[PDB]
Amino acid sequence: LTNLTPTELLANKAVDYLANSFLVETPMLGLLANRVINQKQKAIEWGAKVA
Amino acid sequence: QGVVGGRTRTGALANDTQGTIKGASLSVPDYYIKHQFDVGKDEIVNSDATGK
Repeated sequence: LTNLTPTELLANKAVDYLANSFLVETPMLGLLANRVINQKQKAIEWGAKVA
Repeated sequence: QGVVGGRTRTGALANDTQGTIKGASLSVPDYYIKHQFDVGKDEIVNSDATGK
């Protein structure tokens, strides 16, 4: 009965869920991620047609 | 250097000074000739990637 098996000894498993209800949407990053490119050099070189 | 004395054949056996070994002692100094540099880890991969 209740007095046996007390609260302290009743280590009850909880569902392995965190509820991280923060930042469901990274719009700009999500658009640019999966097309980010990591390069070994610290500067970004490219050609821009001007005329 | 030890000093040589003089005495006659039958002269009294006096005693004279002796060569003095003195203990000389240096030491590997407690002071280093270090030269050390904080090469940024970005300027390592960067320079390897774009290094003429």
